[PDB]
Amino acid sequence: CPLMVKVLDAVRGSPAINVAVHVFRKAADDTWEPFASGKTSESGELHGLTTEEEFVEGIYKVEIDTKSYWKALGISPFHEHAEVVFTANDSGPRRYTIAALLSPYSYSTTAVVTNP
Amino acid sequence: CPLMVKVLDAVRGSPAINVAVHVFRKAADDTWEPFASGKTSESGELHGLTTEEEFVEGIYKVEIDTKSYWKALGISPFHEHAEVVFTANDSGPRRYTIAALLSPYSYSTTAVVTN
Amino acid sequence: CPLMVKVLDAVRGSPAINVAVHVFRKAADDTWEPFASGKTSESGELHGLTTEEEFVEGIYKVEIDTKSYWKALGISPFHEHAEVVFTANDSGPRRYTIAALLSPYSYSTTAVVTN
Amino acid sequence: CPLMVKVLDAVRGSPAINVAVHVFRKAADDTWEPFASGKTSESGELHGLTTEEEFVEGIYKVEIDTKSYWKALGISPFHEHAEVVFTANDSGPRRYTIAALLSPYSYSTTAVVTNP
Ligand SMILES: O=S(=O)(O)Oc1cc(O)cc(/C=C/c2ccc(O)cc2)c1
Ligand SMILES: O=S(=O)(O)Oc1cc(O)cc(/C=C/c2ccc(O)cc2)c1
Repeated sequence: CPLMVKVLDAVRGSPAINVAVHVFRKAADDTWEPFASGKTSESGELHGLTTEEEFVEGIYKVEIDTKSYWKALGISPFHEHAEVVFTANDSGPRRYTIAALLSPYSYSTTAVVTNP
Repeated sequence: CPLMVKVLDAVRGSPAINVAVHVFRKAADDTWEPFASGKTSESGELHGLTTEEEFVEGIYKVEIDTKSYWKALGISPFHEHAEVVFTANDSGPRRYTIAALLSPYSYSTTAVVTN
Repeated sequence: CPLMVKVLDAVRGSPAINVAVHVFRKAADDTWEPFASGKTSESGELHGLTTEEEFVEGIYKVEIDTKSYWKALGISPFHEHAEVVFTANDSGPRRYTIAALLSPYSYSTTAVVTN
Repeated sequence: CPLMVKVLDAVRGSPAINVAVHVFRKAADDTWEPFASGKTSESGELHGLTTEEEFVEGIYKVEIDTKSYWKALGISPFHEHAEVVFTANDSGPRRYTIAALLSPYSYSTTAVVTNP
């Protein structure tokens, strides 16, 4: 599992469960091609998005659907989504964890990158 | 001034100076149309992007060119850029400040929406 | 004004208004001596805490009374208060801004140190 | 394990390893009594600080020695340490994860609180 997403809720002090995540990859013609998607589990984690073989070098966008999360909880938030855009695997395969901490009018995202 | 951008540097403990910022508005065909842009000042701020007349309700994207900022400082960063995507609403308060606090592998953004 | 405190609310997307802030200086016996205090203004800021003459090198603690803030808004918070502990140094720039961004179960603090 | 500490480094995009952590508990006479201490592992985690029996109700302070972390890496940071102060177990036993994301002039801390 070379791409994992972890989401926390800063209002409840809990994992952010059932958060939809869509990953895109920049194609040769410079558009955002859909790459993988999923939703966070009861632990606020999303595993199984892709494989080492399919997660080739490229520029990736991880869109975390924060508005859809907050609205399903009946709250009106500020952002449409949190976007995390990065070049991956350009020095060989790595494992990436994208973490996000959510509030209704704010979020903070960090990457943990490890070398198998 | 209905839209301001403030950028801080969490490594140096300073404003983030001369950071390029591009603002886009979502068009009817879901493409991102250029709207306004500039570079942050010595105080890490970018004022004068738009006017109340032009800043109508809709979805906007503020792209902060963090990669160039870190590279100019000789530091290797993670993100291509920081992105802040939000709906402008006339119901709420009138002035939007988008603030971003930058680290090489992490950022933190909030909205301060006031009258 | 060598020391300013700025407090933001990440739930409401606003300055955090009327938040009590207490600043202490570490004494020779390692106790915390009261130094200055106030409440944030309508812009979430607290100015006028000290003077350049009084703000000598040393270790300071800025305590932000976040628990009372959240309770006044009818929200149940995690932390008793937010604490920012740092050394003032004459070598670096002259003006310290301690900023804090508050959520019920989380905060984010940075220092903006300028001339 | 009812009290766990997780620390990340926002400069390196990695766990913050070998970070010293000291936990204190407010005593009846209102001073900070030493309660437990340890240091983060290669995964940036600190387990085994206390037990369910010993982690009674009280006000706790988790001091994360960020200055000692940054200086051991040869960098001069702003804060002395990050302090996380909270009432614990006042509605019965809970499990607490205190997470912190570190930069030289900034940090962000969050709590994840779960009910066994
Ligand atoms: O830089 S200043 O001295 O102007 O002080 C300010 C003024 C201001 O509007 C905002 C801020 C800080 C915002 C901020 C944003 C995200 C975080 O995770 C933490 C803090 C600091
Ligand atoms: O507390 S947990 O059990 O969720 O453990 C984890 C695991 C993990 O990959 C990340 C985190 C915290 C990340 C985090 C991210 C951004 C912030 O501004 C503050 C904290 C916490």
